Amino acid sequence: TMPKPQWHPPWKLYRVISGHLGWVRCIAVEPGNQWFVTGSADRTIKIWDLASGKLKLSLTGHISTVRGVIVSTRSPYLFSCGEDKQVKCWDLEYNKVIRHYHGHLSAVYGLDLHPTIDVLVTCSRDSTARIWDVRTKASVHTLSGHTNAVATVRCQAAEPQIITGSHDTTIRLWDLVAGKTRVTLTNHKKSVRAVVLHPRHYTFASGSPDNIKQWKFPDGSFIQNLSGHNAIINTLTVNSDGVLVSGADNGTMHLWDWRTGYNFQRVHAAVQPGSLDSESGIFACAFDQSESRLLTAEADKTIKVYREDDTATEETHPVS
Amino acid sequence: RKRKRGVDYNAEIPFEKKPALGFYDTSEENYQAL
Amino acid sequence: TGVHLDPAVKEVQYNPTYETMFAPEFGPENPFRTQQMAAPRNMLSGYAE
Amino acid sequence: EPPPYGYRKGWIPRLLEDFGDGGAFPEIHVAQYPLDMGRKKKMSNALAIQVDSEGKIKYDAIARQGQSKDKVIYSKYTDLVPKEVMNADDPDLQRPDEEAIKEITEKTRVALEKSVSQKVAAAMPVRAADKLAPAQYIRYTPSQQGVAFNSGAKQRVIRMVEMQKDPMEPPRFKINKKIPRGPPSPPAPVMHSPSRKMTVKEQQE
Amino acid sequence: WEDADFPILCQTCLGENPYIRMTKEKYGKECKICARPFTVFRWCPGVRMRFKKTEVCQTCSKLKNVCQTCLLDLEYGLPIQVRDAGLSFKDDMPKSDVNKEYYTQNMEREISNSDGTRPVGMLGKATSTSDMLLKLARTTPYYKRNRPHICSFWVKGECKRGEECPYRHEKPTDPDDPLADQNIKDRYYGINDPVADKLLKRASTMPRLDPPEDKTITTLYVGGLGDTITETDLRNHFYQFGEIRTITVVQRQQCAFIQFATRQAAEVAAEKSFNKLIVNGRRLNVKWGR
Amino acid sequence: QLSKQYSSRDLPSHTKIKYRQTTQDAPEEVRNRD
Amino acid sequence: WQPPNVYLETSMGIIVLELYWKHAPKTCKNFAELARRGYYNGTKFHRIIKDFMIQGGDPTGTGRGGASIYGKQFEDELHPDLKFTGAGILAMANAGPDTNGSQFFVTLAPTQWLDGKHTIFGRVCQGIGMVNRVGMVETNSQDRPVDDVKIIKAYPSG
Amino acid sequence: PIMLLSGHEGEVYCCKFHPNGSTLASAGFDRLILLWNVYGDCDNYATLKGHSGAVMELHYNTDGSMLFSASTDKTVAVWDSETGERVKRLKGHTSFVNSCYPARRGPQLVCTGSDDGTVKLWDIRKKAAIQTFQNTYQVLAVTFNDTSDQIISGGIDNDIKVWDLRQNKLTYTMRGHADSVTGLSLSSEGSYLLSNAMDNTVRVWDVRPFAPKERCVKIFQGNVHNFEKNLLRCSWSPDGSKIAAGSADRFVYVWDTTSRRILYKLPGHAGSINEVAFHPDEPIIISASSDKRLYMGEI
Amino acid sequence: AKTVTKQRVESHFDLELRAAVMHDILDMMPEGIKQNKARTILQHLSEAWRCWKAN
Repeated sequence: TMPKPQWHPPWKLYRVISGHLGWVRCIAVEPGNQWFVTGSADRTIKIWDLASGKLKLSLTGHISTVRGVIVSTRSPYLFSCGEDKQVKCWDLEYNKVIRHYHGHLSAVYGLDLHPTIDVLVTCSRDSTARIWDVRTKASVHTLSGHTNAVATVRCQAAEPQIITGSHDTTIRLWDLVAGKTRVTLTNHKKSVRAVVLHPRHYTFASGSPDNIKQWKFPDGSFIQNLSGHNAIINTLTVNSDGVLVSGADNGTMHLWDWRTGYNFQRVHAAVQPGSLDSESGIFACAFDQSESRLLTAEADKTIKVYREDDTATEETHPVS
Repeated sequence: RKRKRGVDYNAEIPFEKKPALGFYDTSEENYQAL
Repeated sequence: TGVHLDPAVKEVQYNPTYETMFAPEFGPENPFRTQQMAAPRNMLSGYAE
Repeated sequence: EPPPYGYRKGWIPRLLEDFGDGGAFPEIHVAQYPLDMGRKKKMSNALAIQVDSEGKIKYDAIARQGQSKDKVIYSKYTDLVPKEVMNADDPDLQRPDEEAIKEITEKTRVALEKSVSQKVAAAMPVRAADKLAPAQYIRYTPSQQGVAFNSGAKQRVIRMVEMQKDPMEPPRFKINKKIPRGPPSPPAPVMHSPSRKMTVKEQQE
Repeated sequence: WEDADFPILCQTCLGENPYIRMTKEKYGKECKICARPFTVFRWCPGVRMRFKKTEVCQTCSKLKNVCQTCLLDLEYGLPIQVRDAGLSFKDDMPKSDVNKEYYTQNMEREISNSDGTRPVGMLGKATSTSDMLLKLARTTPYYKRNRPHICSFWVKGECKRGEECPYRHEKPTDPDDPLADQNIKDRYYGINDPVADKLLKRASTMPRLDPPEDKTITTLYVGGLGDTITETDLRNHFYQFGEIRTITVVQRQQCAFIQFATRQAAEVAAEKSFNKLIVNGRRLNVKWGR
Repeated sequence: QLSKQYSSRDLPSHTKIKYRQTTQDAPEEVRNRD
Repeated sequence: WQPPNVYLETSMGIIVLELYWKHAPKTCKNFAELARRGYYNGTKFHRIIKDFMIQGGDPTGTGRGGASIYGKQFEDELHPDLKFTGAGILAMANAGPDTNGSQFFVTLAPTQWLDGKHTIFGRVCQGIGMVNRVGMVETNSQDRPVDDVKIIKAYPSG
Repeated sequence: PIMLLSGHEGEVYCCKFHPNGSTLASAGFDRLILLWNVYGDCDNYATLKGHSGAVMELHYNTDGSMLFSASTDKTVAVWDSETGERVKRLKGHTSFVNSCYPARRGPQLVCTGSDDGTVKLWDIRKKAAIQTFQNTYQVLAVTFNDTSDQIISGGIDNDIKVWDLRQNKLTYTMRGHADSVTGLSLSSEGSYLLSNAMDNTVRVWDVRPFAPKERCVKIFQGNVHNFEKNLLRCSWSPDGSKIAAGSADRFVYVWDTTSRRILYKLPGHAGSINEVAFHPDEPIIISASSDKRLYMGEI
Repeated sequence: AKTVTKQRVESHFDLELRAAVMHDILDMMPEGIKQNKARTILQHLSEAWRCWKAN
């Protein structure tokens, strides 16, 4: 078996925000932890306060579904990416788009920012990713080689610097400078829509309807499985304390232990009043910066906030 | 005679990919005519 | 034997001695190589520096 | 078998059976072909049947077809097995120390931005044309050596100078040519878990 | 676009002075084969010789292993067809437009992954220089290649430029000659180039040792032996090449008669030695005895 | 094979990157904060 | 001390070579002492000439290494009638007379050229088809072939 | 490490150390004199200016307090390493002054070899000439004798010449070099003197009160000349143990006083090496080459 | 790679909607192994929409 998993307390829902007019597809938190930002399929970008849950501001520039937002830690910039094939840079001292990155040939499914250099990486449905230069809007590399839409991309400072998962069920680890794939991982049988990197362990995990898998950098050596969540998995998100959240597309959300891979909670939330029951689904989840709150962006146009439960103990909720 | 891609069929193997070689000798193999 | 350098290795960060730098290679030279395949070549027809 | 050492005189081994367990007779003025020896064979296509450092048959070769050794190729069963890395402690897995990260960042920044600069200087197109670099000197060792060539010197020294570009000159060549895209890379091996069965009833469903 | 460090050229075509001065032009012209733009290098061959120019891509060169302007092979130096035949090669480079542009694109992508050191493909798997190739090879630099053209004016009388007539003011060659019209494209592809056929006929008329009728004629006559050779030396000529059965070193005629143990061994030895078994500097004549 | 075509939208624009200043939220402060 | 068949089970196949001390006592003793010494483990083939030679046994793997049992190197023990007329003639090659060290050669065909410059010191009594296979393998332009083929086990006869 | 230095626009002809072993001076075609710090990252602090011609030879004093530098423009210059500023412009040379040498441990006095046909003796304070031995022709290198009373010079006529400062006649003429001598350097023995000459041979001599009358001591092979005929210079080690030479062959030649063996022919350069500098303290080597940069080898 | 302007808003919405549907289940909740008929589930999608519109 295994040593026995660490005990983590369970999480309870405590807030439900509802102001969007279409599915909510992406969510992100500011560096300084005061507000978060959601992008939805009603083509707006709303900016909410993280303490009160009040809505501060609504930015409307896109022409279709906003499928990714991110907030840069080095500059007052928010980068958004839509299904209109366009990638935008909003400057948050005037709240206006100042820069737009052109060249993708179909909807852009996701986007990440490099933590030290000033580049962008975007993945799209033309089955390529691109490395953009933040400052001159010039595409410095087109990472090509997948054979179907590129569902997700994550980038890091260490090496390899870019991990993409795509719908042709493959993961690739790329080098940023050379611009070509070092490793191709074909263990999954179904589309890889979720990838996450451990904050402090040089390992990463990749989610698919088969099962989540863990891999070990820099050449992606298999480590273990995490099975039990049989659902189209849209997100993975890891805490610094080894909690791993796996959000599915039928609404169900499992919480796991990262190290031993032990699923310690299963949340099955409820749909907003006027919703059908075929419209429960999680599209994005994000931990707070204090790693205390867990925000989720759902297919019933709500944002649900979970906080940890403080009044439970190893004997109230034992570890099987 | 003015057609750019026509003879791309009857003169030459249109875009030839020769099979990869592995652990065996394919040299002596040859095939019959019709 | 003492420290010799790989003759094909040209990027050498160690200060080589006379014998440690130009030690001769043992063996026969392959009789199958034309003048072109025998000379030291960076380019297709010759080294150029 | 092979006659004794010093008493192997007189006999000239023509069929390798005369080799016993094998061996060439250096004192025998015949070309010894012991156990398939000596005879240059036809050039066959079969690539080198390599064998690992323990005597195993490295079939990694046929998947690695025509590729560097930078490629990491997972093609063995042992790549699927769960490694027991249920350890919170091992210093095997901890990110590189931030100093090495600083080195990688500087190097990447350099290469990245220089390629940026060329790609954007393309988007200048009104090139603030700088002067042509000073004439370079290159020393050239031909492969063909012969006193009758190069008038008897085994080197030539050449002065590179780059020709002026006429400012008022339109592009010269047609850029837009279309062709189908090349073959991809050698297909990677599909490392799945074994398939399970679908009953007739499920396919009915 | 290609981008090079220097040309890659025959020593004949590179010139005579050890010190040459050459100009580069980036993206200067279009390869007559690869059809894509190249960097074009131009040098003055010698005193009163035409400026020559690299006329084929660096990839179109490395592929077939030739000199970017002289077009002759790099090691031996014969027309591309002759070298191909002597290496028994079968070069499958496409001909039609789309197939050829596609083949060029992928061959270039794969040659990008090289070391820039030796030709790609069978040109490494065919470097076994056959004695026919070595025998046809040029010996000293045929530097008549670099003199200027024929002055249409001075052929009609008109080259009133004095002595500066931009072309050799000599007699124009009769256009009936096969050595007149050899288009660049064919000379690169090796399809019906007249110089190749003339050189091949020359190589067919060149002396090589003849084979006998009877299998039992396993005595081989080597003529022109001289009395500086030993029976053990004739052995060392025909000892490891197979087996020799007997050796008669005829000193009353300065010849030798080698009885072998394998017909193919002696045949290979003597044919490979035909007039060219140069041991102690003697032109021996290898033939099958009576 | 680089074109000399060009675009109205590829002119230089916003050529300096703003960096997050001392009080806005610089990576130093967020590195500190509780 | 003349080990009859020195077994060098390479990765790519088994081998055992018979050295004639009566013709080559010095190099037979040297090679036996090396094979029993186990120093040959790790020696990558430093030259492979297709249908000509396989030469390895270099503690550098480049060709500027190698040492003998009497120091750095010693002289050659010539034979009048022993030659390289056929494959497998095990003769330590040298870049100059009286300087033959650790480097080992194995003929693959008649090598009447190496006669007089390398002392034919035996023949490989095990693994000649394997010798042919290693001789067919594709090599780089420096005869250090693309395959890092090494000996697994180096030892002499009992 | 290899520690290659760059920042010079044209050939560097002369590179030498502080006699402290603290700072580095190099100079050449670019008509100015660059300075560096030998330790740390081998970094550049100062640049001396003024010399209109090429700096053909820079020379320290034996403490390191003022700098001498022979220029192509008919002039020598002494400067203040304290400041870098000119104190004296030794003019009056009627042609190309290539070589300069400040008297060591004697009164402050300078011998300069030039392309005029004279060797010139100068006092720094008077702004006037002391003595001048017009033999016939160009003198290409000049060094004193540790008594500061003979002066040695090497030019085109291959017979190394030495003048007595008091009788002012050709004191000592030595012979045996087949072609023009290009460099003299007297070891810190005060006795053994080293001579490079492009005939491909280097020689060792010894100026003493009594010498065997034919003092051609040791001979080494290896140096090269070619169509360049660049000026080739040699040096002893601080110990008189190793001789370092450069040549137009891109090979730093390091030999020994003892066994005259080739301890080194080191590659690494791109153009001819014109001057090798030994550290007065360390086993540190600095190569000035015509490839417009320098090397800092450690042995 | 032309932008999405004002005449291509509807046609593009439908492009991306049915690309999404084809990703969604007809390749990630299958086990109609043989041929998952996704070209016919898309027909059901269009007809469900017309039926919505007709009430």
